Amino acid sequence: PVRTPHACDFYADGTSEAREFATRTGPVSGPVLELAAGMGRLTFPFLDLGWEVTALELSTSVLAAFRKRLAEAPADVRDRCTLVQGDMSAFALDKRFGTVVISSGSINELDEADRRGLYASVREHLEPGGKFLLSLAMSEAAESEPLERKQELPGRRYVLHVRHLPAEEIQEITIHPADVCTHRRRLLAPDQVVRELVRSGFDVIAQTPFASGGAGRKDMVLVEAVMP
Amino acid sequence: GPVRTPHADVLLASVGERGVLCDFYDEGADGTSEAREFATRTVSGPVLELAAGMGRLTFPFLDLGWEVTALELSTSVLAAFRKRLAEAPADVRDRCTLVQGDMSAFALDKRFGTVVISSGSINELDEADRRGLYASVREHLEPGGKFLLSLAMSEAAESEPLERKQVLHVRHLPAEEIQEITIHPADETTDPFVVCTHRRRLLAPDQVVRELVRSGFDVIAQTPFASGGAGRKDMVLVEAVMPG
Ligand SMILES: C[S@@+](CC[C@H](N)C(=O)[O-])C[C@H]1O[C@@H](n2cnc3c(N)ncnc32)[C@H](O)[C@@H]1O
Ligand SMILES: C[S@@+](CC[C@H](N)C(=O)[O-])C[C@H]1O[C@@H](n2cnc3c(N)ncnc32)[C@H](O)[C@@H]1O
Repeated sequence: PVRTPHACDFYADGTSEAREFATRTGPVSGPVLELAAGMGRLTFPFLDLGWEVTALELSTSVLAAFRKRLAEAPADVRDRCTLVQGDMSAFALDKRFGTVVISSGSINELDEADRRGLYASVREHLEPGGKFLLSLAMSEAAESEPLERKQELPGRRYVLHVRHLPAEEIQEITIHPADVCTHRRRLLAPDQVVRELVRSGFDVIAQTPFASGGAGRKDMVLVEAVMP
Repeated sequence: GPVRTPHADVLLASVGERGVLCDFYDEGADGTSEAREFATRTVSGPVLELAAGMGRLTFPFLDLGWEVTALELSTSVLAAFRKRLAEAPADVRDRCTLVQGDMSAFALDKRFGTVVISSGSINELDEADRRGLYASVREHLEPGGKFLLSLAMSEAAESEPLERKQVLHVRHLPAEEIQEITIHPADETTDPFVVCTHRRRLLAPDQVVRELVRSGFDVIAQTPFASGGAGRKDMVLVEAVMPG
Protein backbone atom coordinates (compact mmCIF):
# COMPACT_ATOMS: atom_id res chain seq x y z
CA PRO A 1 0.00 0.00 0.00
CA VAL A 2 1.45 3.33 -1.18
CA ARG A 3 0.67 6.34 1.04
CA THR A 4 0.74 9.32 -1.36
CA PRO A 5 1.04 12.95 -0.08
CA HIS A 6 -2.78 13.04 -0.38
CA ALA A 7 -3.40 10.78 2.64
CA CYS A 8 -6.49 0.96 0.18
CA ASP A 9 -5.06 0.35 -3.30
CA PHE A 10 -6.71 0.62 -6.73
CA TYR A 11 -5.80 -2.98 -7.66
CA ALA A 12 -12.08 1.68 -21.87
CA ASP A 13 -13.11 0.24 -25.27
CA GLY A 14 -10.26 -0.86 -27.55
CA THR A 15 -12.00 -0.28 -30.89
CA SER A 16 -10.23 3.02 -31.71
CA GLU A 17 -6.78 1.83 -30.62
CA ALA A 18 -7.27 -1.37 -32.62
CA ARG A 19 -8.24 0.56 -35.76
CA GLU A 20 -5.03 2.56 -35.39
CA PHE A 21 -3.01 -0.69 -35.43
CA ALA A 22 -4.98 -1.75 -38.53
CA THR A 23 -4.20 1.59 -40.27
CA ARG A 24 -0.45 1.14 -39.87
CA THR A 25 -0.34 -2.49 -41.07
CA GLY A 26 -2.36 -2.34 -44.32
CA PRO A 27 -2.65 -5.66 -46.20
CA VAL A 28 -1.66 -8.16 -43.43
CA SER A 29 -1.53 -11.61 -44.93
CA GLY A 30 -1.43 -14.30 -42.24
CA PRO A 31 -1.71 -14.49 -38.43
CA VAL A 32 -1.01 -11.65 -36.00
CA LEU A 33 0.68 -12.21 -32.63
CA GLU A 34 -0.67 -10.01 -29.84
CA LEU A 35 1.55 -9.89 -26.72
CA ALA A 36 -0.02 -9.65 -23.22
CA ALA A 37 -3.49 -9.85 -24.75
CA GLY A 38 -5.26 -9.63 -21.38
CA MET A 39 -8.90 -10.57 -21.74
CA GLY A 40 -9.04 -9.32 -25.35
CA ARG A 41 -9.73 -5.59 -25.00
CA LEU A 42 -7.85 -5.27 -28.33
CA THR A 43 -8.08 -8.91 -29.51
CA PHE A 44 -11.82 -8.85 -30.02
CA PRO A 45 -11.60 -5.66 -32.14
CA PHE A 46 -8.73 -7.33 -34.08
CA LEU A 47 -10.85 -10.44 -34.71
CA ASP A 48 -13.67 -8.14 -35.91
CA LEU A 49 -11.29 -6.89 -38.64
CA GLY A 50 -11.06 -10.49 -39.89
CA TRP A 51 -7.55 -11.04 -38.50
CA GLU A 52 -6.31 -14.42 -37.38
CA VAL A 53 -4.79 -13.74 -33.91
CA THR A 54 -2.46 -15.69 -31.63
CA ALA A 55 -3.10 -14.04 -28.25
CA LEU A 56 -0.34 -14.50 -25.68
CA GLU A 57 -1.04 -13.92 -21.96
CA LEU A 58 0.83 -14.80 -18.77
CA SER A 59 -1.98 -15.06 -16.22
CA THR A 60 -3.96 -18.34 -15.79
CA SER A 61 -6.79 -16.38 -14.24
CA VAL A 62 -6.88 -13.79 -17.04
CA LEU A 63 -6.74 -16.61 -19.60
CA ALA A 64 -9.83 -18.23 -18.06
CA ALA A 65 -11.72 -14.88 -18.43
CA PHE A 66 -10.57 -14.58 -22.07
CA ARG A 67 -11.60 -18.20 -22.79
CA LYS A 68 -15.08 -17.58 -21.32
CA ARG A 69 -15.52 -14.42 -23.45
CA LEU A 70 -14.42 -16.44 -26.54
CA ALA A 71 -17.06 -19.13 -25.78
CA GLU A 72 -19.67 -16.31 -25.82
CA ALA A 73 -18.51 -15.06 -29.28
CA PRO A 74 -19.73 -16.55 -32.60
CA ALA A 75 -17.94 -19.68 -33.83
CA ASP A 76 -16.19 -17.84 -36.69
CA VAL A 77 -14.71 -15.26 -34.25
CA ARG A 78 -13.61 -17.88 -31.64
CA ASP A 79 -12.18 -20.08 -34.42
CA ARG A 80 -9.76 -17.33 -35.55
CA CYS A 81 -8.27 -16.87 -32.04
CA THR A 82 -5.45 -19.06 -30.66
CA LEU A 83 -4.80 -18.53 -26.91
CA VAL A 84 -1.32 -19.22 -25.53
CA GLN A 85 0.06 -18.94 -21.98
CA GLY A 86 3.45 -17.24 -22.04
CA ASP A 87 5.75 -14.46 -20.86
CA MET A 88 6.09 -11.59 -23.37
CA SER A 89 9.59 -10.85 -22.01
CA ALA A 90 10.75 -14.46 -22.79
CA PHE A 91 8.75 -16.76 -25.07
CA ALA A 92 9.24 -19.28 -27.87
CA LEU A 93 6.46 -20.38 -30.17
CA ASP A 94 8.71 -21.84 -32.78
CA LYS A 95 6.73 -20.03 -35.36
CA ARG A 96 7.02 -16.67 -37.03
CA PHE A 97 4.47 -13.94 -37.80
CA GLY A 98 3.97 -11.18 -40.37
CA THR A 99 2.82 -8.84 -37.59
CA VAL A 100 3.50 -8.56 -33.84
CA VAL A 101 1.40 -6.23 -31.70
CA ILE A 102 1.74 -4.83 -28.16
CA SER A 103 -0.31 -2.23 -26.24
CA SER A 104 0.99 0.65 -24.05
CA GLY A 105 -0.44 -0.79 -20.79
CA SER A 106 1.46 -3.95 -21.58
CA ILE A 107 4.89 -2.55 -22.45
CA ASN A 108 4.80 -0.26 -19.40
CA GLU A 109 4.46 -3.43 -17.27
CA LEU A 110 8.11 -4.33 -17.98
CA ASP A 111 11.28 -2.93 -16.49
CA GLU A 112 14.36 -2.20 -18.60
CA ALA A 113 15.88 -5.67 -18.51
CA ASP A 114 12.49 -7.31 -19.27
CA ARG A 115 11.89 -4.92 -22.20
CA ARG A 116 15.19 -6.17 -23.72
CA GLY A 117 13.88 -9.74 -23.37
CA LEU A 118 10.69 -8.58 -25.13
CA TYR A 119 12.61 -6.94 -28.02
CA ALA A 120 14.77 -10.05 -28.50
CA SER A 121 11.80 -12.46 -28.33
CA VAL A 122 10.00 -10.36 -30.95
CA ARG A 123 13.06 -10.45 -33.28
CA GLU A 124 12.84 -14.27 -33.17
CA HIS A 125 9.13 -14.31 -34.06
CA LEU A 126 9.16 -11.81 -36.95
CA GLU A 127 9.33 -13.11 -40.52
CA PRO A 128 11.51 -11.11 -42.97
CA GLY A 129 9.87 -7.73 -43.63
CA GLY A 130 7.50 -8.37 -40.69
CA LYS A 131 6.10 -5.47 -38.62
CA PHE A 132 6.39 -4.88 -34.86
CA LEU A 133 3.71 -2.40 -33.77
CA LEU A 134 3.44 -0.73 -30.38
CA SER A 135 1.08 1.81 -28.90
CA LEU A 136 2.51 4.03 -26.17
CA ALA A 137 0.81 6.55 -23.87
CA MET A 138 2.34 10.05 -24.24
CA SER A 139 2.20 12.35 -21.22
CA GLU A 140 2.32 16.17 -21.27
CA ALA A 141 6.04 16.18 -20.51
CA ALA A 142 6.65 13.54 -23.18
CA GLU A 143 4.94 15.57 -25.94
CA SER A 144 6.33 19.01 -24.92
CA GLU A 145 9.45 20.60 -26.36
CA PRO A 146 12.15 20.55 -23.63
CA LEU A 147 13.13 23.98 -22.24
CA GLU A 148 16.73 24.60 -23.31
CA ARG A 149 18.99 26.42 -20.82
CA LYS A 150 21.81 28.60 -22.16
CA GLN A 151 24.89 29.78 -20.20
CA GLU A 152 28.02 31.75 -21.17
CA LEU A 153 31.20 30.28 -19.64
CA PRO A 154 34.92 31.20 -19.69
CA GLY A 155 40.42 32.51 -21.76
CA ARG A 156 38.11 31.21 -24.51
CA ARG A 157 34.37 31.81 -24.10
CA TYR A 158 31.96 28.90 -24.60
CA VAL A 159 28.18 28.69 -24.81
CA LEU A 160 26.67 25.72 -22.96
CA HIS A 161 23.21 24.50 -24.01
CA VAL A 162 21.43 22.06 -21.62
CA ARG A 163 18.11 20.23 -22.25
CA HIS A 164 16.41 17.45 -20.25
CA LEU A 165 14.62 14.85 -22.42
CA PRO A 166 11.72 12.80 -20.94
CA ALA A 167 12.49 9.14 -20.38
CA GLU A 168 10.38 7.67 -17.58
CA GLU A 169 7.74 9.07 -15.25
CA ILE A 170 5.38 7.56 -12.70
CA GLN A 171 1.66 7.91 -13.22
CA GLU A 172 0.17 8.35 -9.76
CA ILE A 173 -3.56 7.91 -9.10
CA THR A 174 -5.43 8.67 -5.89
CA ILE A 175 -9.10 7.64 -6.21
CA HIS A 176 -11.27 9.96 -4.15
CA PRO A 177 -14.90 9.64 -2.88
CA ALA A 178 -16.50 13.04 -3.52
CA ASP A 179 -18.29 13.80 -0.20
CA VAL A 180 -9.39 6.53 -0.67
CA CYS A 181 -7.63 4.32 -3.25
CA THR A 182 -4.02 4.33 -4.53
CA HIS A 183 -1.90 3.48 -7.59
CA ARG A 184 1.55 4.23 -9.08
CA ARG A 185 2.46 2.85 -12.56
CA ARG A 186 5.40 3.21 -15.00
CA LEU A 187 4.93 5.68 -17.87
CA LEU A 188 7.71 5.51 -20.48
CA ALA A 189 8.17 8.34 -23.02
CA PRO A 190 7.55 7.11 -26.57
CA ASP A 191 10.97 8.57 -27.54
CA GLN A 192 12.61 6.40 -24.82
CA VAL A 193 11.05 3.17 -26.17
CA VAL A 194 12.05 4.22 -29.70
CA ARG A 195 15.70 4.68 -28.50
CA GLU A 196 15.48 1.19 -26.94
CA LEU A 197 14.10 -0.37 -30.15
CA VAL A 198 16.93 1.07 -32.29
CA ARG A 199 19.48 -0.12 -29.70
CA SER A 200 18.01 -3.65 -29.95
CA GLY A 201 18.33 -3.76 -33.73
CA PHE A 202 15.04 -2.39 -35.06
CA ASP A 203 14.49 0.41 -37.54
CA VAL A 204 11.65 2.64 -36.40
CA ILE A 205 9.95 3.74 -39.60
CA ALA A 206 7.04 5.72 -38.10
CA GLN A 207 5.63 7.21 -34.91
CA THR A 208 2.05 8.44 -35.31
CA PRO A 209 0.30 10.24 -32.46
CA PHE A 210 -3.41 9.36 -32.02
CA ALA A 211 -6.25 9.78 -29.53
CA SER A 212 -6.75 6.55 -27.52
CA GLY A 213 -10.51 7.08 -27.32
CA GLY A 214 -10.76 8.07 -31.03
CA ALA A 215 -11.56 11.76 -30.42
CA GLY A 216 -9.89 14.79 -28.83
CA ARG A 217 -6.27 15.33 -27.78
CA LYS A 218 -3.73 12.85 -29.14
CA ASP A 219 -2.49 11.02 -26.02
CA MET A 220 -0.78 8.02 -27.61
CA VAL A 221 1.78 7.14 -30.25
CA LEU A 222 1.72 4.25 -32.69
CA VAL A 223 5.27 3.03 -33.34
CA GLU A 224 6.05 0.88 -36.38
CA ALA A 225 9.33 -1.01 -36.09
CA VAL A 226 10.86 -3.40 -38.66
CA MET A 227 13.96 -5.60 -38.76
CA PRO A 228 16.68 -4.65 -41.33
CA GLY B 1 29.59 8.59 -33.44
CA PRO B 2 28.71 11.69 -31.36
CA VAL B 3 25.14 12.66 -30.45
CA ARG B 4 23.78 14.97 -33.17
CA THR B 5 21.54 17.45 -31.25
CA PRO B 6 19.02 19.86 -32.91
CA HIS B 7 21.15 22.88 -31.92
CA ALA B 8 24.31 21.08 -33.17
CA ASP B 9 22.60 20.20 -36.49
CA VAL B 10 21.91 23.90 -37.25
CA LEU B 11 25.32 25.11 -35.98
CA LEU B 12 27.31 22.70 -38.16
CA ALA B 13 25.07 23.39 -41.17
CA SER B 14 25.63 27.16 -40.85
CA VAL B 15 29.40 26.76 -40.32
CA GLY B 16 30.28 24.37 -43.18
CA GLU B 17 33.79 22.93 -43.44
CA ARG B 18 35.20 24.51 -40.24
CA GLY B 19 32.65 22.53 -38.19
CA VAL B 20 33.72 19.62 -36.00
CA LEU B 21 31.29 17.44 -34.05
CA CYS B 22 32.68 15.25 -31.26
CA ASP B 23 31.36 13.81 -27.97
CA PHE B 24 32.27 15.97 -24.95
CA TYR B 25 34.22 13.08 -23.37
CA ASP B 26 37.27 12.56 -25.64
CA GLU B 27 39.59 15.13 -27.35
CA GLY B 28 38.72 17.98 -24.98
CA ALA B 29 40.73 21.21 -24.79
CA ASP B 30 34.52 22.34 -8.24
CA GLY B 31 34.42 19.85 -5.38
CA THR B 32 35.17 21.59 -2.06
CA SER B 33 31.53 22.77 -1.69
CA GLU B 34 29.75 19.50 -2.55
CA ALA B 35 32.39 17.94 -0.28
CA ARG B 36 31.33 20.37 2.48
CA GLU B 37 27.65 19.38 2.10
CA PHE B 38 28.78 15.78 2.74
CA ALA B 39 30.96 16.88 5.73
CA THR B 40 28.02 18.91 7.10
CA ARG B 41 25.63 15.91 7.15
CA THR B 42 28.06 13.28 8.48
CA VAL B 43 33.26 11.28 11.91
CA SER B 44 34.03 8.27 14.17
CA GLY B 45 36.39 6.72 11.58
CA PRO B 46 36.96 5.64 7.93
CA VAL B 47 34.74 6.83 5.07
CA LEU B 48 34.12 4.74 1.93
CA GLU B 49 33.89 6.80 -1.25
CA LEU B 50 32.38 5.00 -4.30
CA ALA B 51 33.45 5.82 -7.85
CA ALA B 52 36.06 8.30 -6.54
CA GLY B 53 37.29 9.21 -10.02
CA MET B 54 40.40 11.37 -9.78
CA GLY B 55 39.43 12.58 -6.31
CA ARG B 56 37.46 15.78 -7.00
CA LEU B 57 35.76 15.00 -3.68
CA THR B 58 38.34 12.67 -2.15
CA PHE B 59 41.07 15.31 -1.79
CA PRO B 60 38.68 17.76 -0.09
CA PHE B 61 37.66 14.84 2.23
CA LEU B 62 41.34 14.13 2.97
CA ASP B 63 41.93 17.83 3.77
CA LEU B 64 39.38 17.43 6.57
CA GLY B 65 41.44 14.71 8.28
CA TRP B 66 39.25 11.80 7.09
CA GLU B 67 40.60 8.31 6.50
CA VAL B 68 39.15 7.55 3.04
CA THR B 69 38.96 4.32 1.09
CA ALA B 70 38.49 5.36 -2.56
CA LEU B 71 36.93 2.78 -4.85
CA GLU B 72 37.12 3.20 -8.60
CA LEU B 73 36.54 0.89 -11.61
CA SER B 74 38.90 2.32 -14.22
CA THR B 75 42.55 1.35 -14.03
CA SER B 76 43.76 4.45 -15.90
CA VAL B 77 41.67 6.71 -13.66
CA LEU B 78 43.20 4.95 -10.61
CA ALA B 79 46.68 5.49 -12.08
CA ALA B 80 45.88 9.21 -12.47
CA PHE B 81 44.59 9.36 -8.87
CA ARG B 82 47.77 7.62 -7.68
CA LYS B 83 49.89 10.25 -9.51
CA ARG B 84 48.01 13.08 -7.78
CA LEU B 85 48.34 11.20 -4.49
CA ALA B 86 52.14 11.01 -4.94
CA GLU B 87 52.53 14.81 -4.92
CA ALA B 88 50.43 14.99 -1.75
CA PRO B 89 51.84 15.50 1.79
CA ALA B 90 52.80 12.23 3.53
CA ASP B 91 50.06 12.55 6.17
CA VAL B 92 47.37 13.01 3.46
CA ARG B 93 48.92 10.18 1.41
CA ASP B 94 48.76 7.75 4.35
CA ARG B 95 45.06 8.39 5.10
CA CYS B 96 44.00 7.35 1.57
CA THR B 97 43.37 3.77 0.49
CA LEU B 98 42.82 3.24 -3.24
CA VAL B 99 40.93 0.12 -4.39
CA GLN B 100 39.84 -1.15 -7.76
CA GLY B 101 36.20 -2.31 -7.77
CA ASP B 102 32.70 -2.22 -9.27
CA MET B 103 30.44 -0.13 -6.98
CA SER B 104 27.45 -2.23 -8.22
CA ALA B 105 29.06 -5.48 -6.96
CA PHE B 106 31.99 -4.94 -4.61
CA ALA B 107 33.26 -6.66 -1.48
CA LEU B 108 35.92 -5.38 0.96
CA ASP B 109 37.39 -6.87 4.13
CA LYS B 110 36.17 -3.78 6.00
CA ARG B 111 33.02 -2.01 7.14
CA PHE B 112 32.59 1.76 7.40
CA GLY B 113 30.76 4.36 9.48
CA THR B 114 30.03 6.43 6.34
CA VAL B 115 29.68 5.57 2.63
CA VAL B 116 29.46 8.37 0.03
CA ILE B 117 28.59 8.55 -3.64
CA SER B 118 28.13 11.60 -5.87
CA SER B 119 25.41 12.31 -8.43
CA GLY B 120 27.62 11.71 -11.47
CA SER B 121 28.45 8.26 -10.18
CA ILE B 122 25.04 6.79 -9.26
CA ASN B 123 23.69 8.10 -12.58
CA GLU B 124 26.26 5.90 -14.35
CA LEU B 125 24.24 2.86 -13.20
CA ASP B 126 21.11 1.31 -14.74
CA GLU B 127 18.26 0.08 -12.56
CA ALA B 128 19.63 -3.44 -11.98
CA ASP B 129 23.14 -2.15 -11.15
CA ARG B 130 21.69 0.39 -8.72
CA ARG B 131 20.04 -2.51 -6.80
CA GLY B 132 23.50 -4.20 -6.71
CA LEU B 133 24.92 -0.92 -5.33
CA TYR B 134 22.32 -0.65 -2.54
CA ALA B 135 22.82 -4.26 -1.44
CA SER B 136 26.64 -3.86 -1.49
CA VAL B 137 26.50 -0.61 0.52
CA ARG B 138 24.28 -2.23 3.19
CA GLU B 139 26.97 -4.94 3.63
CA HIS B 140 29.75 -2.35 4.15
CA LEU B 141 27.94 -0.19 6.71
CA GLU B 142 28.75 -0.55 10.38
CA PRO B 143 25.76 -0.58 12.77
CA GLY B 144 24.26 2.95 12.80
CA GLY B 145 26.44 3.93 9.80
CA LYS B 146 25.23 6.35 7.11
CA PHE B 147 24.99 6.20 3.32
CA LEU B 148 25.24 9.69 1.85
CA LEU B 149 24.31 10.48 -1.75
CA SER B 150 24.29 13.74 -3.72
CA LEU B 151 21.82 13.83 -6.60
CA ALA B 152 21.41 16.45 -9.31
CA MET B 153 17.89 17.85 -9.40
CA SER B 154 16.45 19.00 -12.71
CA GLU B 155 13.75 21.69 -12.99
CA ALA B 156 11.05 19.04 -13.63
CA ALA B 157 12.38 17.06 -10.64
CA GLU B 158 12.26 20.24 -8.50
CA SER B 159 8.69 21.33 -9.47
CA GLU B 160 5.54 20.16 -7.69
CA PRO B 161 4.01 17.66 -10.16
CA LEU B 162 1.03 19.03 -12.09
CA GLU B 163 -2.29 17.62 -10.88
CA ARG B 164 -5.42 17.19 -12.94
CA LYS B 165 -8.68 16.36 -11.14
CA GLN B 166 -12.12 15.25 -12.34
CA VAL B 167 -12.65 13.15 -7.71
CA LEU B 168 -9.75 11.51 -9.57
CA HIS B 169 -6.31 12.93 -8.73
CA VAL B 170 -3.63 12.24 -11.36
CA ARG B 171 0.01 13.31 -10.96
CA HIS B 172 2.95 12.55 -13.21
CA LEU B 173 6.10 12.17 -11.17
CA PRO B 174 9.55 12.48 -12.73
CA ALA B 175 11.57 9.28 -12.47
CA GLU B 176 14.28 9.52 -15.11
CA GLU B 177 15.36 12.10 -17.69
CA ILE B 178 18.25 12.30 -20.16
CA GLN B 179 20.45 15.35 -19.64
CA GLU B 180 21.61 16.54 -23.08
CA ILE B 181 24.34 19.18 -23.46
CA THR B 182 25.72 21.05 -26.49
CA ILE B 183 28.88 23.14 -26.04
CA HIS B 184 30.56 25.43 -28.62
CA PRO B 185 32.79 28.55 -28.58
CA ALA B 186 30.87 31.84 -28.30
CA ASP B 187 32.21 33.09 -31.66
CA GLU B 188 31.64 31.53 -35.12
CA THR B 189 35.09 31.57 -36.73
CA THR B 190 37.75 30.17 -34.45
CA ASP B 191 39.74 28.17 -37.13
CA PRO B 192 38.27 24.80 -36.21
CA PHE B 193 34.72 25.33 -34.83
CA VAL B 194 34.24 22.35 -32.49
CA VAL B 195 30.79 21.44 -31.17
CA CYS B 196 30.67 19.08 -28.16
CA THR B 197 27.60 17.00 -27.38
CA HIS B 198 26.72 14.38 -24.74
CA ARG B 199 23.72 12.46 -23.41
CA ARG B 200 23.54 11.09 -19.87
CA ARG B 201 21.12 9.56 -17.36
CA LEU B 202 19.56 11.93 -14.87
CA LEU B 203 17.52 10.31 -12.16
CA ALA B 204 14.99 12.26 -10.08
CA PRO B 205 16.16 12.51 -6.45
CA ASP B 206 12.75 11.19 -5.29
CA GLN B 207 13.14 8.16 -7.61
CA VAL B 208 16.46 7.19 -5.96
CA VAL B 209 14.79 7.75 -2.57
CA ARG B 210 11.94 5.35 -3.60
CA GLU B 211 14.58 2.81 -4.70
CA LEU B 212 16.58 3.09 -1.44
CA VAL B 213 13.42 2.51 0.69
CA ARG B 214 12.53 -0.45 -1.51
CA SER B 215 16.05 -1.74 -0.96
CA GLY B 216 15.70 -1.71 2.82
CA PHE B 217 17.09 1.72 3.81
CA ASP B 218 15.35 4.39 5.84
CA VAL B 219 15.86 7.77 4.17
CA ILE B 220 16.10 10.14 7.12
CA ALA B 221 16.85 13.47 5.36
CA GLN B 222 16.94 15.12 1.92
CA THR B 223 18.47 18.59 1.74
CA PRO B 224 18.58 20.61 -1.49
CA PHE B 225 21.80 22.59 -2.08
CA ALA B 226 23.58 24.53 -4.83
CA SER B 227 26.50 22.78 -6.52
CA GLY B 228 28.30 26.11 -6.84
CA GLY B 229 27.62 27.29 -3.26
CA ALA B 230 25.07 29.86 -4.48
CA GLY B 231 22.28 30.23 -7.06
CA ARG B 232 19.44 27.77 -7.68
CA LYS B 233 19.56 24.69 -5.48
CA ASP B 234 20.37 22.14 -8.22
CA MET B 235 21.35 19.14 -6.06
CA VAL B 236 19.94 17.10 -3.14
CA LEU B 237 21.92 15.58 -0.24
CA VAL B 238 20.24 12.32 0.78
CA GLU B 239 20.99 10.54 4.05
CA ALA B 240 20.08 6.89 4.42
CA VAL B 241 20.53 4.37 7.23
CA MET B 242 19.62 0.75 7.90
CA PRO B 243 16.75 0.32 10.29
CA GLY B 244 17.40 -1.62 13.51
C1 LIG C 1 -2.37 -3.23 -18.80
S1 LIG C 1 -2.81 -4.88 -19.42
C2 LIG C 1 -2.91 -4.67 -21.24
C3 LIG C 1 -3.76 -5.75 -21.93
C4 LIG C 1 -4.37 -5.51 -23.33
N1 LIG C 1 -3.37 -5.61 -24.45
C5 LIG C 1 -5.14 -4.19 -23.39
O1 LIG C 1 -4.82 -3.28 -24.17
O2 LIG C 1 -6.10 -4.01 -22.63
C6 LIG C 1 -1.32 -5.87 -19.16
C7 LIG C 1 -1.61 -7.37 -19.31
O3 LIG C 1 -0.39 -8.04 -19.55
C8 LIG C 1 -0.32 -9.20 -18.72
N2 LIG C 1 1.10 -9.41 -18.44
C9 LIG C 1 1.88 -8.82 -17.49
N3 LIG C 1 3.13 -9.29 -17.64
C10 LIG C 1 3.14 -10.16 -18.67
C11 LIG C 1 4.15 -10.91 -19.24
N4 LIG C 1 5.39 -10.84 -18.73
N5 LIG C 1 3.83 -11.72 -20.34
C12 LIG C 1 2.55 -11.78 -20.87
N6 LIG C 1 1.55 -11.04 -20.27
C13 LIG C 1 1.86 -10.24 -19.20
C14 LIG C 1 -1.18 -8.94 -17.50
O4 LIG C 1 -1.67 -10.16 -16.96
C15 LIG C 1 -2.26 -8.03 -18.10
O5 LIG C 1 -3.34 -8.82 -18.56
C1 LIG D 1 30.67 11.29 -12.83
S1 LIG D 1 32.22 10.53 -12.28
C2 LIG D 1 32.21 10.77 -10.48
C3 LIG D 1 33.61 10.98 -9.91
C4 LIG D 1 33.75 11.62 -8.51
N1 LIG D 1 32.91 10.93 -7.47
C5 LIG D 1 33.43 13.11 -8.55
O1 LIG D 1 32.50 13.60 -7.88
O2 LIG D 1 34.11 13.87 -9.26
C6 LIG D 1 31.99 8.77 -12.63
C7 LIG D 1 33.19 7.91 -12.20
O3 LIG D 1 32.69 6.65 -11.85
C8 LIG D 1 33.51 5.64 -12.39
N2 LIG D 1 32.68 4.45 -12.52
C9 LIG D 1 31.78 4.15 -13.51
N3 LIG D 1 31.22 2.96 -13.22
C10 LIG D 1 31.75 2.50 -12.06
C11 LIG D 1 31.52 1.35 -11.33
N4 LIG D 1 30.63 0.43 -11.77
N5 LIG D 1 32.24 1.19 -10.15
C12 LIG D 1 33.16 2.12 -9.70
N6 LIG D 1 33.39 3.27 -10.43
C13 LIG D 1 32.68 3.45 -11.59
C14 LIG D 1 34.07 6.20 -13.68
O4 LIG D 1 35.26 5.52 -14.05
C15 LIG D 1 34.27 7.64 -13.24
O5 LIG D 1 35.51 7.74 -12.59
